[PDB]
Amino acid sequence: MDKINLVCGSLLADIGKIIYRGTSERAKHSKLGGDFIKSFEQFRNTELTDCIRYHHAQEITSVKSNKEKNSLFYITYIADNISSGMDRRKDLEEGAEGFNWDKKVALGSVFNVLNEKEKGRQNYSYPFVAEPLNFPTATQNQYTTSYYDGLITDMKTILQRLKPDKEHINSLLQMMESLWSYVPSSTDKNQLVDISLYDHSRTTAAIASAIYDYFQAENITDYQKELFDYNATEFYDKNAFLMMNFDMSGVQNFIYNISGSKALKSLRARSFYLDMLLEYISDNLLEKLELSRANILYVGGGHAYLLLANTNKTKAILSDFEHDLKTWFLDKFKIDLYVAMAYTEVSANDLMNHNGHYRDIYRRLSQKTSAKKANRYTAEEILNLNHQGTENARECRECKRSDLLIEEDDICEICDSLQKVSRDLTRENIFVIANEGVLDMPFGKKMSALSYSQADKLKKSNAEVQIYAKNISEIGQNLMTRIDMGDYTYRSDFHEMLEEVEVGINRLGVLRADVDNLGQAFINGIPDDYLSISRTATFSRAMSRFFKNYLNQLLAEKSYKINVIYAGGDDLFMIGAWQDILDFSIVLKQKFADFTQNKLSISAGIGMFREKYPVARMASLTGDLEDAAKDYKPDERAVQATKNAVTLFDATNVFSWDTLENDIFVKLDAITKNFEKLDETGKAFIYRLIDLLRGVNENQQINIARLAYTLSRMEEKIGKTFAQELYNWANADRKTLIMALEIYILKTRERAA
Amino acid sequence: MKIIKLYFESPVHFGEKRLSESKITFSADTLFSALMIEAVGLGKEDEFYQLASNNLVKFSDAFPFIDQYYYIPKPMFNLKLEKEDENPSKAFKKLLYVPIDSLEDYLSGGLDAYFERESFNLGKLALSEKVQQHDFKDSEPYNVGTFTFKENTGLYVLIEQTHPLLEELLENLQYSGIGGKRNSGYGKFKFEILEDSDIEDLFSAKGNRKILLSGALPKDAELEQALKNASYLLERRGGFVQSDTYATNLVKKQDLYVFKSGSTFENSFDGDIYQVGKKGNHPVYKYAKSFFLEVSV
Amino acid sequence: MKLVIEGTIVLKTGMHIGGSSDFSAIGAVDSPVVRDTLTRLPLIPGSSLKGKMRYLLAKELNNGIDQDEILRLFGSSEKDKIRRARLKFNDIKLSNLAELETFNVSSTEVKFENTINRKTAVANPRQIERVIAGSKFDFEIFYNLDDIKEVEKDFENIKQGFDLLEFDYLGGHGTRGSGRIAFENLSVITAVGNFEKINTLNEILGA
Ligand SMILES: Nc1ncnc2c1ncn2[C@@H]1O[C@H](COP(=O)(O)OP(=O)(O)OP(=O)(O)O)[C@@H](O)[C@H]1O
Ligand SMILES: [Mg+2]
Ligand SMILES: [Mg+2]
Ligand SMILES: [Mg+2]
Repeated sequence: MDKINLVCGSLLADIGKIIYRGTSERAKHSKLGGDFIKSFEQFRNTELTDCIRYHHAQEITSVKSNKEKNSLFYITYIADNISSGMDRRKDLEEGAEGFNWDKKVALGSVFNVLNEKEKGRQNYSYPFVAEPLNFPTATQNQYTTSYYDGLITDMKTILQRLKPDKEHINSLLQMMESLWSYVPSSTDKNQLVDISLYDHSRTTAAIASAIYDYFQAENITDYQKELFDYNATEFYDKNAFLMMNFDMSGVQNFIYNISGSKALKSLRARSFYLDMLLEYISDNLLEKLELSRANILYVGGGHAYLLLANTNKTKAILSDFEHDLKTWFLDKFKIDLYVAMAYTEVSANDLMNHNGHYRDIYRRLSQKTSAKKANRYTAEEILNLNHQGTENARECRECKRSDLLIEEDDICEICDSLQKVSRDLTRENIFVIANEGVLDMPFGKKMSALSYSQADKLKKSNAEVQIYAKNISEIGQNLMTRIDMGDYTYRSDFHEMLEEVEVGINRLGVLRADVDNLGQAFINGIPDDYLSISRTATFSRAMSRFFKNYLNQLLAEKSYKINVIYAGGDDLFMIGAWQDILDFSIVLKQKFADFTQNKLSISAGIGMFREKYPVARMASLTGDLEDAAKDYKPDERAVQATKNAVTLFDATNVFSWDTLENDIFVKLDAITKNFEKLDETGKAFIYRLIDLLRGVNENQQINIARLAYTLSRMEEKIGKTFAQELYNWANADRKTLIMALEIYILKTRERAA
Repeated sequence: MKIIKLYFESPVHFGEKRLSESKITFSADTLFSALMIEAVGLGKEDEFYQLASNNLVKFSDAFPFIDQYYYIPKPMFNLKLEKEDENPSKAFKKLLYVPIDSLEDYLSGGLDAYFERESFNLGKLALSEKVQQHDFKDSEPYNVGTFTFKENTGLYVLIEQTHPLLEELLENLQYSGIGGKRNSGYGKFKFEILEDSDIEDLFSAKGNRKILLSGALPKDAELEQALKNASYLLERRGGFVQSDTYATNLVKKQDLYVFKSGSTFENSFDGDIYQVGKKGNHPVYKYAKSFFLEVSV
Repeated sequence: MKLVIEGTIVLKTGMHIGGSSDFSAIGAVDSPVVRDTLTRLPLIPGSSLKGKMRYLLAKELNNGIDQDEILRLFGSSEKDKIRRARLKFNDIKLSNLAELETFNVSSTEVKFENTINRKTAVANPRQIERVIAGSKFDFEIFYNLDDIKEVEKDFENIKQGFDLLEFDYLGGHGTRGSGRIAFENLSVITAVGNFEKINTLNEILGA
């Protein structure tokens, strides 16, 4: 039996859930979905329909005698059971007449149970839409029949131009991601409804693919006996899966540690290059293992998790792939870039957490990845590295390397291709991976950011051309792969954008944000009872889609003068006008706090630099500020830092987000509303106020007296009440007052902008 | 053993690859190049090279000391195998330097990851903004990355079995500087030999784990055995040759990839003085000898 | 073989070197001066003194008539001639702090200037931070006595450079009244080795 039939049937196993709660027929969801897939002629080979119709115990039992063994729907049934976890496994099936099914419930947020040991449990849900990102709301909300009817008609539109083929699995997954992302996989209370249909179906398809490959390797042709005839205890015990850990190292040095004059333009190009490098490597290994995109549990942030089959063929392919990747990386980036490939053997009981140590999977996978990164190169790659050393009079302008140079220009080949693609990196461009291109890719491929029209005349007649796009319209036809990454660029010039603001200091703003303790949330944030691969995937997808897609959309909402370099996962690097960056920092904090409903906190560092400041030092300094914000600990009695802070332009100005917003911004607003009618002597008076406030520490009495005198001089164009307010602030909240005053001076500086 | 304590009274520039960045320490090849340049200046480069190659003088690379607390880069240990609780290598990632005496606490856990970081406070980095003034053209700006040490803070180098020649070169190296823009106002230090007995206890002890304390490269006949249960990190060493009588033009030396000075090994190796310049008038050497601190793992 | 040239730089009219284009410095003044990274005290960078001294010496040694006497003191790496250096400059910290606090005064000041338009007679003010006159900077310059026959000429040129500095400025808006400096307590002492002609070098420096 075909593996593609099993993959498609496992992806479309719960088609009948949306079908059933979209129409009015009152039948089992498996039957309704089987009929719906039967309505399409290309989706009719009885294997698709067997997987869709019979993936529950009662339905399988009703037909197991008539159906033959190794019939591919035992795999789908067991994959659904494994992906569910400690949730319902063998009970009544949706659409049956033994229960009253509520076809109108919304899916809960995965953050309802996240970190509930210290932040509590709550009941949020996603309101239905029709991008844009859907935020969770505490108000109880319902899904009308019209919502699922529109979903059904869009799915009918997409499925007409789809086939159960290898090249249409990505299109099927894109349909599912677009449509089922906000529908519950289970409309049953007394449980968590936070798992989407897309995440559940993707996990089921990945598990089914791995189980099928394992069975073919193990020479098992008795799926009934081995899975359903008993409770599959022996199968649940055996290690049938591999959890793999693509891990890229040295991205910070590769991207930001550059020194060209035009080094600000290439930051986005380098970030895009590394992101698409990781995506292409994962896709290449998947197609080498004859697996679908569904087996990528998570990709992004220089990291990829793949669910594989614990087979000898898979391990041999992994060894060959790792050797080829290591050789390619050493050839191009001697030691500056590295990808670590580790895997661990896991069983269905580990995935379902029945044995109690689902987290040991990732524990030992991280242990293996660290062990592999500790001993990267063998004692022949080091020898080759030292032997291929040459005395050179030339070196790269920004990459400062003496190899792979261009004969007419002191720049590296990667260093020139990145500048080229940065010139061709604009809005609404798609990415083509072919034998010819600009950026070098592993396995004898090259990548270009060429436009849509000149991509159509590249795949309509060619062999093995891969198209990657940020946005996919008409999901079925024009087969592409959707890649998500924060890439909002208000203006790529970085110079006219600065000479677009009229009031303020001519300074660039660098924002670097990072979620506090995301790894801890992935380890123990989810309660042990609600631990499953589907819930883990839902949380991962929530975080990744937030960062990439929602940062793009939020920055596009109002024309922020920001030039996002990287969003990816858990991190953020954006450069723009410092006032826009400062304004968007609080917006970012508030939007993240809404999206997570205050279950995770974010730390940021905001740097202020001139245009010609070195980009390597911008990155390093803003990273130091972000580390200082992560070091925030108001009391030296607690354990572990509070970490919910922001650093303003210097490691001494670390304030918590609440402190920043409330104190500093209300003080800045009052200062702005009371200082706009000061004379040019008043500006010097504010400068003297700042100097006196800074010196107060070493001058208790004389300096506070001088401050009182300065306020007396000022309280003719600002009023006596605000002079007294400033005096009270100076004796009570001084560092916040100094921060607000410095921000006001920099914002109102009349030295161009 | 004979800790060379460096007290800097000016900001330093130790470049990794760029003039706009500075690192807080300098490597053992940097110190060896500085001492070899001093020896060439006073005319006994061959004696110093023979001393270094015959292991008469062998030194680690510079490490921070903060108020008689000698620090060591956080060793890359194969531990964290405590797979039940704690945060091994989780909060031990922003921790770059561990005290040399508190290394047994770090080995078995119990070292406070947070407290070891704010306690470690040596100076702070800065960027010096400069120009090349042109009388009629447009002045071209450039900037230098610098690090300024604190009052009771500096760098120290482990030297075992000090030599009169090493002490004589160290005295001359006081008045030439160390680091990048030393002919500008950046290389300036005072040194002491300062024999220590607490540190000698650590280095007289044996163990199953060898912490590499200087950037080293095992010879080809021993690299294979060095790479056996090793937990290392590979670092590129290179740059331009700094001499007056080499090639009549600025030329980069060959890139040498050595083991970073926090690596841990189970098999001991002794590196080599590698010649990374061969097409010029004089040899150019890259000190890659192994300095080891043994612990129990 | 290594000589230490000591001395003191005394500010006469207020001195403004450099731009500390970081948030801390620019948040308190329009155009800050270079401060120490940790103590925040004003300093004279070794590069500023070295460059101004080399500029004046190169002017004076040519006078419309670089050369070897400049390249051997300050170094060269242009295309084929590479002399390393003989003078090793150091960042000069502010030595007058306890003396300046007896005057109840800060080490730095803000000078209020303006420019008046000539077409419209409209003025426009500007503020520059400046190190107050009377500030003292003790400096050490290290000399590498590579040649025994050229040390006297090198020290004659060093004294000429100091003298040219004394009739010039050191940093910033000099022609508008800033940066005038004086040199006092100029001496040279041998730090490494033995040099019997150190007395004539002191005579050159004490001239
Ligand atoms: N394409 C990219 N562009 C910009 N930043 C990225 C990109 N990919 C990943 N990052 C971020 O760079 C950060 C650090 O990555 P890096 O691999 O250099 O250090 P690391 O996480 O400590 O891994 P390792 O220990 O192997 O060096 C990560 O937080 C990551 O999110
Ligand atoms: Mg990584
Ligand atoms: Mg984080
Ligand atoms: Mg991160």
